[PDB]
Amino acid sequence: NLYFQSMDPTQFEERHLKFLQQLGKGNFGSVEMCRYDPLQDNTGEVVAVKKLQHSTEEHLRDFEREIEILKSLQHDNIVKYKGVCYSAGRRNLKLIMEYLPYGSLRDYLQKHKERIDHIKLLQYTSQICKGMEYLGTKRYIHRDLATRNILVENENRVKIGDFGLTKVLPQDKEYYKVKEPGESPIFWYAPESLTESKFSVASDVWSFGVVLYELFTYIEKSKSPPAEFMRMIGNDKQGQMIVFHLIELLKNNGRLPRPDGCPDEIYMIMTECWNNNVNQRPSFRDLALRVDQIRDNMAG
Ligand SMILES: C[C@H](Nc1cc(-c2cnn(C)c2)cc(Nc2cnccn2)n1)c1ccc(F)cc1
Repeated sequence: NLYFQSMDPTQFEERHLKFLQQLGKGNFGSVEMCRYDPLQDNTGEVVAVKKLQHSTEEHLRDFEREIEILKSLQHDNIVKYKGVCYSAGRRNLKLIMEYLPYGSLRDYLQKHKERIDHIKLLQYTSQICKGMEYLGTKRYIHRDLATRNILVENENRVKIGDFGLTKVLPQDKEYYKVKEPGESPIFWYAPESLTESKFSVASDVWSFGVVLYELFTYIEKSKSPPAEFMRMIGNDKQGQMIVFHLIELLKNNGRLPRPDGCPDEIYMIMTECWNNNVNQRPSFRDLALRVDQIRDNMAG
């Protein structure tokens, strides 16, 4: 009560944060490109600014937690936190980050195939794994690992880009049980997340297996995880029937197919991530080493 937590409300003053572009509407969030020009000279750093879409009390509280999570992370493959802008005369909150100029990995794969080959896909795979190793050291569970939530800095570097669903493990448990779910990315969820709302490092590994699938499908039309799972379950199914069939399919070893052109060894990594036995999934450290060994064992 007596002394409120630190903040730094002068680092990004709203009057000096200049709009450049709308980047996208995620899920209950909106991201802008802005320039922070404290000298009012038309210069300054370009930044990304994440804002809420629906400013309810619950969302503002969750957003503060998300900001604290991102501020606690410093790693080459995690988007860089810069600060907060307490706009509307210090009656609102906006998250300030570095700006990564190629956008989401999902869109980059679809729009920039001219500059993507398997070597790059393996580099991105390795980088995502390393970002996730780092999250695990903080006991953070991402819960939404998907190419749409990874950002592309340049042809040689990706970073995990959004943390809107990330949770902190309890001190005494190796999973977080989510007890008020919002919208759920079911086609990236491990079976125990679908059936028990349990999220862990191991369920992030399951989702990483879906990310790896995404990379090698080159986000081809009809090849996305939702499209392929719906083809397998039945395209006409709606509502909860989708979830019932997805669970039954996964529990009995139904899986996304090997993408066209995907090496057998890379599909093997996918299938090992997609183990119904949580403890038998590889760690992110195992995966980073294996991927980097594959890369390093190539000629040259
Ligand atoms: C919604 C936002 N969309 C978006 C689009 C583009 C873009 C499009 N086209 N081009 C040439 C660039 C750039 C950025 N950059 C950012 C965003 N947040 C922080 C740092 N950088 N974000 C986003 C996407 C994925 C993700 F994981 C986090 C945010």
